[PDB]
Amino acid sequence: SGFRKMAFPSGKVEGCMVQVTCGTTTLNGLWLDDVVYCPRHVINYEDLLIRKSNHNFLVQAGNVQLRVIGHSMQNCVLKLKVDTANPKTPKYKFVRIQPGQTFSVLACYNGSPSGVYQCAMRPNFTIKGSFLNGSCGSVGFNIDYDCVSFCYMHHMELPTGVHAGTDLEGNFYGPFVDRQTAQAAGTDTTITVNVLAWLYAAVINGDRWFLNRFTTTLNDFNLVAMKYNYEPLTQDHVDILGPLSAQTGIAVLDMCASLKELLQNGMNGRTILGSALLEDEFTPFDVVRQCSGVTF
Amino acid sequence: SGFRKMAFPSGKVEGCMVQVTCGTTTLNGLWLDDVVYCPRHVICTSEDMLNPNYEDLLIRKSNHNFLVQAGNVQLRVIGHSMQNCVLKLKVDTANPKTPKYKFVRIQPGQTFSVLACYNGSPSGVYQCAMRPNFTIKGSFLNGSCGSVGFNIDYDCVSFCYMHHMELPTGVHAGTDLEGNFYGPFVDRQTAQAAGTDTTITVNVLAWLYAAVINGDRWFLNRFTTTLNDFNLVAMKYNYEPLTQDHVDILGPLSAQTGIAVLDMCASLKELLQNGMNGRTILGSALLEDEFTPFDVVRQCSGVTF
Ligand SMILES: CNC(=O)CN1Cc2ccc(Cl)cc2[C@H](C(=O)Nc2cncc3cc(F)ccc23)C1
Ligand SMILES: CNC(=O)CN1Cc2ccc(Cl)cc2[C@H](C(=O)Nc2cncc3cc(F)ccc23)C1
Ligand SMILES: [Cl-]
Repeated sequence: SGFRKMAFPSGKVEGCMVQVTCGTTTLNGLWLDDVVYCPRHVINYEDLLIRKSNHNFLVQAGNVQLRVIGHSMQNCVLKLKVDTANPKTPKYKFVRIQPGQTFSVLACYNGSPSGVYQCAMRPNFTIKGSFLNGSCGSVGFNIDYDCVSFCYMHHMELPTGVHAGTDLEGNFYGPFVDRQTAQAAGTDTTITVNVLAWLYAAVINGDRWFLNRFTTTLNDFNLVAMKYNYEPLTQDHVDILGPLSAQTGIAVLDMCASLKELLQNGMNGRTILGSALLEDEFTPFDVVRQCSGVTF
Repeated sequence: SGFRKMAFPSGKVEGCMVQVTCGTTTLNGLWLDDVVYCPRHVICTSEDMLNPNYEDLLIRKSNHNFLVQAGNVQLRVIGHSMQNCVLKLKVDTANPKTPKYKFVRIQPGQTFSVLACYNGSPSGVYQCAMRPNFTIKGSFLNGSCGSVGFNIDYDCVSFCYMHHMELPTGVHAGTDLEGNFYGPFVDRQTAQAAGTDTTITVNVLAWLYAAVINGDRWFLNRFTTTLNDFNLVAMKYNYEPLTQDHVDILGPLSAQTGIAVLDMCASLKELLQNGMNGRTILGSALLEDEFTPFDVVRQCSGVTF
């Protein structure tokens, strides 16, 4: 029993974190094999990079200085070829995630991991992280059995306090750019498929006060979702919620009619899984995993 | 900016997790140097749990009855002893991944990270607090027994909790790494129930200071309170009494934000009276009590917004 915001064990990622210094700027890098990946803003980026030599980049792994033997840029990521392969390199992939998907973040400062938390890629492509100055280069990941799927690298904080970054190939999530200019997060929406998954988790944990005898249609429900700034629910989302629907005996449109009543009436002084708000940062897969015991 | 429930990086603890099997029971163990620490109820059957005599069950065991597995390698048990509710298995190999560590017993209100494990394999990490009623609101399934709670301030891991059981309300009970339970609980299947829980007042105040640091002041008021009057009101909402120790501990946060502890106590009094009125504090519609004053100083910036 119990339902917590759970991150993946971070150990496989801790062994890849390094400190990258270029002049006055110091941030984090990801050391995989003989390459260190870090935000290119550590340095017209091609014109600024052409003036740099390998020895201008100081890379530190624990108390050992790594020697940079080459450098190149791939989109908004700087790739530093080093003289030593990381012996702690895990099995890995670089994956680009979609809004609504969740991941773990290992927040780092000076190449030293300080904390781990779970978060989701918002529909507006920002993340509500917890980062201070020096956190740039911190990474987001998921674990699939023994393989680490790197999906995010931290680059910046927007004026509202939310965060923006890229996949490990340097492509930003969202209409953001890596430079000081007027940038703002778009109007955010609630991840509907995730709220439904969390209502199923509550039912599994013995919280059923919100269940009712009613059902609805995808058309009728999506009109309600549009009214309350909720993301549209698709047939794909309904199909993905299938296993949870069969485990609890509550049809997805049946659970949608419960969410509709929660949206139109509120919680009436009650809580669901210790929360007075409808949680949208647990995917259907996160719920199935936390209520089964999948290990890494 | 931002405020998240943050756990410590778990890597130093992952390298210590092993699987301990005794007959039909399989649970988790903590391998530090040449010793594996695990709940003593691994020697029990389900029948034994009603009124177990652990000394009588353990005397019938030999070293080779305990199967310890570290990854794909079987460790050889060369000795065993019981210390309170913990079984200590002497093994033939020291853990090369043993970090710098201490065993610390924590007080209610203190927070820690939990690395939930099954079959000696870590599945997840989350942050939680020792409730005033000595239980933890964890997320554990069958096979999680032996999972540990820890803090990693600086480079040393301070082990503070080992998971033993789930109470009928869904909350969890366990021990320090010396086998002493937190709470009036026993590793026996008897009528056991968590006492009435209360809110950790010093933690809610710390979290209100974190909101001020991050830029939010809507909840503040022009009033102050005496410490005793604050406690008379807070007790009515099931809040823990706030002591002079708690006020002293909140000193640094009070000086950083310029808001006296008793003035922050007046905002909390008002918040309890009025509710939030459709507003949130650090993305929450409830008053959070699982961030200590130390956690706030650690996570938040030194410059107030
Ligand atoms: C709010 N930041 C600023 O005014 C200065 N910034 C300008 C800037 C511009 C483009 C890019 Cl790609 C990065 C940056 C830098 C930046 O976003 N770094 C930070 C990242 N994450 C949390 C951060 C919390 C902070 F308190 C400060 C700075 C953070 C630095
Ligand atoms: C709820 N418990 C049971 O049905 C059986 N239990 C009885 C019992 C009694 C005393 C002691 Cl010290 C240990 C145990 C065992 C126990 O609590 N282990 C579990 C631990 N944590 C979460 C657990 C979730 C579960 F769903 C099952 C089992 C968990 C086994
Ligand atoms: Cl303590």
